[PDB]
Amino acid sequence: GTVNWSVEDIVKGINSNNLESQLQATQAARKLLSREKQPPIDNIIRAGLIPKFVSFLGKTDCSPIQFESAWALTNIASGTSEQTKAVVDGGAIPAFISLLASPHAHISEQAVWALGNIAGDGSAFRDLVIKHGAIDPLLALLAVPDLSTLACGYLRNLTWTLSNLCRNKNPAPPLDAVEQILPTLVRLLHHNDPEVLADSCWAISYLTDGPNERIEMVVKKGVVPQLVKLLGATELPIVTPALRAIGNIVTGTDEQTQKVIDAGALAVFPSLLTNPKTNIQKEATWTMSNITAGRQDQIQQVVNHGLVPFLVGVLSKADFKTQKEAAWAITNYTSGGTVEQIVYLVHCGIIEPLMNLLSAKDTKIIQVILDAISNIFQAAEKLGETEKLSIMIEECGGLDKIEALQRHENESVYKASLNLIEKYFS
Amino acid sequence: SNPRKRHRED
Amino acid sequence: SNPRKRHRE
Repeated sequence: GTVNWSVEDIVKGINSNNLESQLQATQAARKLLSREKQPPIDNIIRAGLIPKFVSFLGKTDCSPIQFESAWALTNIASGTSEQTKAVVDGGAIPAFISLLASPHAHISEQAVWALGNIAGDGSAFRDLVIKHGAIDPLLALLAVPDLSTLACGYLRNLTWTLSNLCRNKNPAPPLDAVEQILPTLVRLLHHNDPEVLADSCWAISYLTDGPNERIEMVVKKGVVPQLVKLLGATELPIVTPALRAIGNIVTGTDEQTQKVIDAGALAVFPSLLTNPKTNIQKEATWTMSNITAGRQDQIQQVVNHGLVPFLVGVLSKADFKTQKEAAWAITNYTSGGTVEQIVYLVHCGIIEPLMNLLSAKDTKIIQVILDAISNIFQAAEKLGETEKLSIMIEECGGLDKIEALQRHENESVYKASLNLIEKYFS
Repeated sequence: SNPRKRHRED
Repeated sequence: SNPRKRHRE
């Protein structure tokens, strides 16, 4: 019936002054735009249909054409920035915000989705969606005693759109918008649907990806224990944003870092640092590196939780970008650690896999590693035990490596090698 | 992140 | 408020 129309036929019907012909043509547009293989978005745009669709959003008298045009506009807005811009340029934002109040769930849901696509384009349209007042009617859709009474697909769309209002970083979303959204995000973080949980975690990971004051607004909401719990989820789509969020939080202050430690996060890192998903291992190890950049009592928690052997393991075998985060984790550890903490690191076997990574081509990890060795020697000096570390480093081929880097394109590698050699190998 | 934008095939 | 912290690379 409305399957496989031409754009010309769609235009013919939409330009009729027959609401029912317009409705059928709009549905035909929507089915065209709904196909997975090359939906003719630009042809639809070029035909001048967006303003018509937008005006159909206002036809309260004809809810099906509201839905069809909402769906059509959603899929145009799902495209490139220029395609999303065409939807915004047609005045769709306030019209979609008005549809949030529709008594038809499938129509307000489509409007939720469309606003999510628009906000998802970037911070400019995100903030424009906010300026048009989308947040209050979005949150009002979630103002029910129990989220479980809402349709699951409906709740997932709302969560996803809310997460796009939290997304993107220059600028980050307006502070008052974040504060307005955060109590609903906290609630969604306790809902029992894995996709709502994943998208709530994504939203929190965006909100915590910024300066310490952004992290603080989230941490002050009390969500870190829940994040840590989600960190133990079996669903990778939940663990990944939950870990990004936890990792972001530990980029903040020592006090914000302490709250993820207090919440039990370190007990999950044996799994995370051996996780089969390399991106999880990289994130977990990056997170570990920022925890070992903390206080000695925080380094001590890493020790107590048995995590140094896991860092030795990741240094020993992991994809290179994880090994580099492990190298950073070690250098941070050796920079802030006590002497006995640094000794324990050597006792756990850090030296050999550290030396093996001096053969890496990446010259930054070499600086990281030589800095760590320097700090370990500095602790060995405080114990009179510089020689047996020199032997240890020599016995595994590390002296060969420090001698190699003696000649190296980079001046900072260059210098740290010979200084280590002249001071500890003579 | 997961996707910035979502297309509805339904 | 801790210069040793690193953002993602």
